[PDB]
Amino acid sequence: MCAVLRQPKCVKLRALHSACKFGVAARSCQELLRKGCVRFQLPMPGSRLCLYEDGTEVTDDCFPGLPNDAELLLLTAGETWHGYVSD
Amino acid sequence: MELSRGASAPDPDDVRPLKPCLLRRNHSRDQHGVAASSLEELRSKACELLAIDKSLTPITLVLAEDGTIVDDDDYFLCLPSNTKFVALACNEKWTYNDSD
Repeated sequence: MCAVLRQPKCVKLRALHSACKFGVAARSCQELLRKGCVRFQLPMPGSRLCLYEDGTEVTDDCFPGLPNDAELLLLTAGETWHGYVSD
Repeated sequence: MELSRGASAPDPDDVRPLKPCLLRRNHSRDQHGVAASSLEELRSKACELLAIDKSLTPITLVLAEDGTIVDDDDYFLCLPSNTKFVALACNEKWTYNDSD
């Protein structure tokens, strides 16, 4: 199944201790998941991501649910992102 | 080219209509207007304009405004025909420096 999208999605791959991120887009939520795991070395199964807005776990099934440039933070199966706290 | 091409037939007109980005090399407050559609086109221009030797690659294009690394070619063509692209040939100072 190759669902044809209307426009290339957009997201920002930000790491936790990298002090930087990887802005990249694509017409396939899955395609982005790979490039991110290739530049950050983070497999989908043994490694996922979490919205940097509220620490929302994101993967290849809940990534497209986010708008364009989705703050995708790096999160392996072991650490969790507290979430943009205001304390 | 007179063939009516505004949406029908492949080779659309909005296929990266040249993106005149402004490349800048750290240690030198000098921006350069470079018309490039796909990243490959921009990168090269930044190499001949900033002299990014191939020994400094992989180069890192981080936006001077935000600093997001642009190591792709599907999200850096959205900005208007003009953006501050800080070229970092694995040497130029980064646009972050713990500046959170």
